[PDB]
Amino acid sequence: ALTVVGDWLGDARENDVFEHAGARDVIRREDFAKTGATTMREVLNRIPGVSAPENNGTGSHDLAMNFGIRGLNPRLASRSTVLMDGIPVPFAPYGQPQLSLAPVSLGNMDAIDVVRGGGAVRYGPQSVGGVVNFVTRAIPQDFGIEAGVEGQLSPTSSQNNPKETHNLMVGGTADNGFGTALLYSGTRGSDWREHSATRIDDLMLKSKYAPDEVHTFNSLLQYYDGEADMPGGLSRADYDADRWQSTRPYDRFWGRRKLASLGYQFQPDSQHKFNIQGFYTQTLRSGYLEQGKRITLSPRNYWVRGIEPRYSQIFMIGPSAHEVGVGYRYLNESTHEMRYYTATSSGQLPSGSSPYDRDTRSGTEAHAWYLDDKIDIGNWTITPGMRFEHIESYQNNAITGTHEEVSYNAPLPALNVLYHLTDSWNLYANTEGSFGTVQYSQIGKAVQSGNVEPEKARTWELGTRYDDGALTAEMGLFLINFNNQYDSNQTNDTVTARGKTRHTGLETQARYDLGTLTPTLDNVSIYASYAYVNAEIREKGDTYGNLVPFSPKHKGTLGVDYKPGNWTFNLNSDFQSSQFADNANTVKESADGSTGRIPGFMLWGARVAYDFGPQMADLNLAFGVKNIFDQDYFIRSYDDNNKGIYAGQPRTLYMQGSLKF
Repeated sequence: ALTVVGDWLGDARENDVFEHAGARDVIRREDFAKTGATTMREVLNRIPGVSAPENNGTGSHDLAMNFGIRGLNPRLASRSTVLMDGIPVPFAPYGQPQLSLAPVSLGNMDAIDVVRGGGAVRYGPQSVGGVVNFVTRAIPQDFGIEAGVEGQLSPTSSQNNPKETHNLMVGGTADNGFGTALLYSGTRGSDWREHSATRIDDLMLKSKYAPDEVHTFNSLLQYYDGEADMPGGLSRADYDADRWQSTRPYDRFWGRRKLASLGYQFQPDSQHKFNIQGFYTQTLRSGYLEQGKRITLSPRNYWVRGIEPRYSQIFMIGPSAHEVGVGYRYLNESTHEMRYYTATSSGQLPSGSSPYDRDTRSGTEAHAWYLDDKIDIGNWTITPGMRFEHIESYQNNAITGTHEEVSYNAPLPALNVLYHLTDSWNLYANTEGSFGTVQYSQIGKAVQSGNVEPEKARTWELGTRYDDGALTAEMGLFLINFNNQYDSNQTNDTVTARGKTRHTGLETQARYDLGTLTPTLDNVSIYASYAYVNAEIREKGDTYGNLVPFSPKHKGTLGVDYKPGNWTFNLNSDFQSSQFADNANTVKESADGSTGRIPGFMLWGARVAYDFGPQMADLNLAFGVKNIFDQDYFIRSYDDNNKGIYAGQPRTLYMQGSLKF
């Protein structure tokens, strides 16, 4: 019959994932709770090839997001394209993609779509680490209400405040076709570290209007507001004395985000689909930070506006089917950063009336177009594609009086192939171009060195996906060569130095219904995920041949789910090998705990849950434990002011409860 797929990202349709010509994994809301995940990182870590470290460094709190794909720097998740319903998550997607503030909450999501490969044509910038899309909860067809909550506590920690997460969903669609849903997610509390008190409020208003089967309008309004004290790292001496404490009393973070998104879809028939999405985000992220003999306050304001028209249509050319997709996005961002200060020796935090030694304004105007053709011929599905981006960014320093500008392009050609061995078995291969922008913080270096070219990456993937129903499995290999990185891999960064890293490995995961063997194991499912990742520094210099910091060569999960009747029993293990903290790959630990080998570890967790049924409105209850054996482990922050050792999550107890009307 030929139906146009169009947006394969969207709400992560099971079919689009299975047919995805490249590494892609989706964890749906239904599976979030099995490990007591309440944050993005916890679900993200369950995906092979993804590393989302515990809070640390500048992102030493829950409002930030830390994750790296395939050994890419996880600090503030700046190496992947982060989106929510296809909308840019960063307050400065291009100029400063560091998610010191990440206005997204797991509670408002129906799924987390991690597209490690095959997404560099339609999504960007910072596409080297693929695309990570947070799919928000779908609007119910007929009015329904859903509420859930999870509380956590680390008994062995000195930190007695629990961490509490709340989510509320109220929605439904009317006969006239107007649908709407209020999505609320909230976090209150502290984790296992002292000085981690957190408040997050994520309110979204989602609307859909389908007055017929051709016109469809959708809107997303969001108000995200949060604040959090930042634990920071400890020196080895302080860590040995008490690993829960914080020696960074002034470090605090807060930010808010206002988001308005408006979309329209025109689909006259099943062969043509037009979509136009518009959005505007206002962001304020500020924080107190102890820096040497001074305490600083860094208010940073961002404004982002974008409009993205897209069009898709399927047709035939001989025996092969062709689905052409074209898109364009105009994105504009404006920023204002200031740093107020006071002497740490003084007895006060900086304020708007304190002196300031930084007053800069930055902005970017980015134009991006993409074209791809999905060709179905026989058991094949070949999709060549190209993305091109023209970016203009500037940074005006009101104190030095300087104005810096950079203008550059990013041509990203791609090719992905899918082969259907059987109705339940696919093979894929692909290669694509991805890039990293010249960040505002790097413009000074960029213009001074005399080179303004973007950070370029070329990726290669080979894989397979299987699903006979009782068994789903996948395995893929990947190769990434990331060059011209403004952040060098040398111990001493110079204006001319440029980072270069190679990322190779294998990613695999499987799930098997042990029941399809012996009824003795009915409702028993076993699963595992594993990724071998070799991220190496290929930048000529003092660190050539060293391993990229914060990249475990081995990382994965294994678990078993047992669901007899209305019960659910989950057992899971998380493991990863050692990692380095600095480009020098210093084995010996520094006294300040900021550098030195970081041990690998294997954690175990379990959970018991019960679903009560239709009457007292699908009440679901669960109790679980993270890090059952209280395996001690830690991570380090190397370069930030609150660098040092960060105790890993100790044994943690949690409870979950949800209601559906």
